[PDB]
Amino acid sequence: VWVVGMGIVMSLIVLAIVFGNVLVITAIAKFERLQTVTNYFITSLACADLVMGLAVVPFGAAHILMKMWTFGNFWCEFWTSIDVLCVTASIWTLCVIAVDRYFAITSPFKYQSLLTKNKARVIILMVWIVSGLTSFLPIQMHWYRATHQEAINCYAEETCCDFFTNQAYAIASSIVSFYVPLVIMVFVYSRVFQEAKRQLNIFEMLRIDEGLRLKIYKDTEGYYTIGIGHLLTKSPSLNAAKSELDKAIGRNTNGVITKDEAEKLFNQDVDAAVRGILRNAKLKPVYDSLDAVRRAALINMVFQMGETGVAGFTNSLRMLQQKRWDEAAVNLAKSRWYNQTPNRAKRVITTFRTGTWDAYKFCLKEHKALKTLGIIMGTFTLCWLPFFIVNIVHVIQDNLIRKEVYILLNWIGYVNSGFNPLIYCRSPDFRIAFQELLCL
Ligand SMILES: CC(C)CCC[C@@H](C)[C@H]1CC[C@H]2[C@@H]3CC=C4C[C@@H](O)CC[C@]4(C)[C@H]3CC[C@]12C
Ligand SMILES: C=CCc1ccccc1OC[C@@H](O)CNC(C)C
Repeated sequence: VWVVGMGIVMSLIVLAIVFGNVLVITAIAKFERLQTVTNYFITSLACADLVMGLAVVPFGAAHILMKMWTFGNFWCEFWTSIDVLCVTASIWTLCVIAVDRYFAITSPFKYQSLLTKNKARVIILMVWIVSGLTSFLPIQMHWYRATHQEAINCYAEETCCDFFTNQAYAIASSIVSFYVPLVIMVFVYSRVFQEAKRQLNIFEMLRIDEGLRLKIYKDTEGYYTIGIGHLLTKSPSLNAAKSELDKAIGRNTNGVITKDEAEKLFNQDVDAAVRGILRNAKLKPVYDSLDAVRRAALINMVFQMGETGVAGFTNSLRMLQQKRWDEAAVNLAKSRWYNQTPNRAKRVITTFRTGTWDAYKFCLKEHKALKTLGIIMGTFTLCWLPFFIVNIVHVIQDNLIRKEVYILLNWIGYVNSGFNPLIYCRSPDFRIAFQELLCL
């Protein structure tokens, strides 16, 4: 009766992997906005999962339920070679993603890959050619084969497909195929998360706090705004707001502006906020006493409220100058501004308290993209590392291997081929593609 329940659960795992990855591949294959360098590697990853879901996981399920191998010794060696290829290719692709994200964040381009689609295609094809060679040749040439009697009996028997390996292979294949790219991926992507946080500036901080709209909108007070929190007029007239817009840009806008035009106004307003601080006798000394991070928090306040407005916080500024952060924070919380925009205020106040970008952590869309890619990496590790740790331990220790524990932990890694599509539901671009392909 256990076999029935086990059979259903296993069928749904197969179905969840297949449609899940087919959906992801179809989304990148058809939607123009999703044909990026990062998404080409995501396709390489989704292919390995689809291959795992169609050629590995179904035959694995059959081996458990029938308690025997009914496909012969040739498909057994081939099946094992494909499985290892899928794991090796999946982790090497995740390592490439990490290295590519590093080179991007360390470049002036910041979020765009330095690789071209042609180069990325070659990188992907080289990963599969190398992973194919490292995974098929030691299995086909029988370099993996153990010398103990129980293994030889399993090799000769056409109804035995128990992955018996010699200690050397179980160490060599594990290091080259998994541990080496994992160590590099974890070490490199921790630096990408570091650079994203360290390279956070006032412009990024304000694009988070104010947002971006190329259409005229009303703020909390009700004043007409455009771009990144650029107030057009205090007048309650759309024509009055459109006139000030046409005058500022220097063309017939009709209430709509370009991304290039939005950045133009933004660089002007930020520049005006910094200029205003230096001409203000009450803000200029506070600006000098502050560090790089806390200067942005003061520029942020002058951007939102204005030179005169911020200069009104005589008590708060005094303690910012005296470097008494926690004390300044209470007086900043005890204000009209904190009540008006509490989410934005809390962030700026935390910046003044901590002196770090911790409040603006993964708030930018480009930063959320790094988090999404970081989740994909982290899950793969949590799913495969227990199998690989218990694998390398039962090589040195020799005992406590079991079949029950080995297959179970291998299936923890198998279930991962169905998780990646669910994690892509974080990206709005993928979400928009999925609902279109599913007609919702
Ligand atoms: C089991 C073995 C024999 C089959 C392996 C499947 C191979 C053919 C698949 C898996 C991953 C695939 C790649 C995934 C990513 C891309 C990006 C896309 O923009 C062009 C094609 C390209 C470069 C694919 C080519 C074919 C590919 C290398
Ligand atoms: C020899 C250790 C296992 C191994 C090493 C390197 C790369 C992949 C590896 O194995 C992944 C497993 O999914 C294999 N599963 C068997 C075929 C049931």
